[PDB]
Amino acid sequence: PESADLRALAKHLYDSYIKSFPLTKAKARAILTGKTTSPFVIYDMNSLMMGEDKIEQSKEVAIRIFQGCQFRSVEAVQEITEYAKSIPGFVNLDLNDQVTLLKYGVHEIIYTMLASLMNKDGVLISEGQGFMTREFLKSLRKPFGDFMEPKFEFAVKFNALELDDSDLAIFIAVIILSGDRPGLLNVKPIEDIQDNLLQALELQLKLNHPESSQLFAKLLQKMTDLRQIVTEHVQLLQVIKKTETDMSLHPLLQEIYKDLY
Amino acid sequence: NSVXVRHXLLTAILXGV
Repeated sequence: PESADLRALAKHLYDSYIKSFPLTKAKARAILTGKTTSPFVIYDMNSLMMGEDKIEQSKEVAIRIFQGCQFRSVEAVQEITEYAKSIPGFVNLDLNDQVTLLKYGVHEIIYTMLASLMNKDGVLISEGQGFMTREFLKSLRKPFGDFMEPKFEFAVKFNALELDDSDLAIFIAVIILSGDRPGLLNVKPIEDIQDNLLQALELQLKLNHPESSQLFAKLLQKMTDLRQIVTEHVQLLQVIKKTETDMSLHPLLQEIYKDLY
Repeated sequence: NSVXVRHXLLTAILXGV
């Protein structure tokens, strides 16, 4: 009885994802595979300088790149929040819980969506107008040369699952509606929404990837993996916090990170 | 609410229409 409604839920989520996220995975992969009829490639210091206007004061390069990643993350947080608000039931949750879910969920979604922009050799930046090589990012002085490499490692494995935007819309919704975040006041309505989202995700994967038998189980495991990526990311931010003193942190990120893990 | 009070900016984004 619920299958037709689970498809309407899937469609609603896809439509909402298209409204929320300017650069989709479909569009990103067309750029990455060279099948549009343009991105400026940044692969060393000279190309970085040249490309800066296609994509801060006079801080060192590693810090300026890190600052840029911060403003992009802030924009992503806003897009993700708009998307969360279109998940049926989410705006009716206690506002404290909406904040908690985003606080602890938005980095897992950022890494998910970053994989759509990545291949094994680099990452699209500035809504697809630039492409920064993985080797270039690895060449930055420590510890900045290490920030992105776990995300690339994650992305290559995750992209091998060949999810599309419709699949990702539901996957991201499931992660946001996690009833085990610390400090949630009312877990039951969250788990009730997430159970429906999980059924919608299983049906979506069986219909859209009928040859891929245990794809649902593989995605559940990717949810666990994302939590470890975000743990490793906070650890690195601690190393930075100490060693590096030229580090302003955008207020929105300050708010998210405060008492985060 | 204690989370609400500690997250002024996330609250504003959530409230927005």
